[PDB]
Amino acid sequence: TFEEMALTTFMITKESYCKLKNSVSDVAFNRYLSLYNKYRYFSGKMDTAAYREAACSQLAKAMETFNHNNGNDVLYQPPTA
Amino acid sequence: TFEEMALTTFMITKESYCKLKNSVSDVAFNRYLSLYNKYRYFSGKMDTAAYREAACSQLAKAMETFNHNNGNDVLYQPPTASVTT
Repeated sequence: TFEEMALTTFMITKESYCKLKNSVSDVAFNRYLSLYNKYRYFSGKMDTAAYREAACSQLAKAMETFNHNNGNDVLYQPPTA
Repeated sequence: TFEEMALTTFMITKESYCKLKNSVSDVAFNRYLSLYNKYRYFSGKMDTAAYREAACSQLAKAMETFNHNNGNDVLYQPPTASVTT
């Protein structure tokens, strides 16, 4: 699933981007995207439940960039493990 | 392009399906798909514009099947023709 992929390190390619997009509703994707700044600039501790959601944001953001900002592949790594 | 790919033989996979769906507007895709029967049971000779459109409907159909039906990596074969000079 998307939440699960968000926690692993892998390459975002046209193929993997695709499967990830198809695995999450567009509504969920945009909500994750909208939480990016909150986690990119999070002060303090992150309970796992928060880290899971922070990872989804990170992934949604990485996907947005791949798609809306270029034509090239990029390695994805979960937030500060 | 989508039109060009419909005239080639290749495997419809999750990745190829993807590049294909992204290369055509949803509207044009549904249009091609709607013409599948017209060309599938077409009686007679066609000009090149019609042949190209027939190939597109065939590709649109193979993609619909891949996505909505089973979703098993399948080979896409453009339509063959008995050409008359």
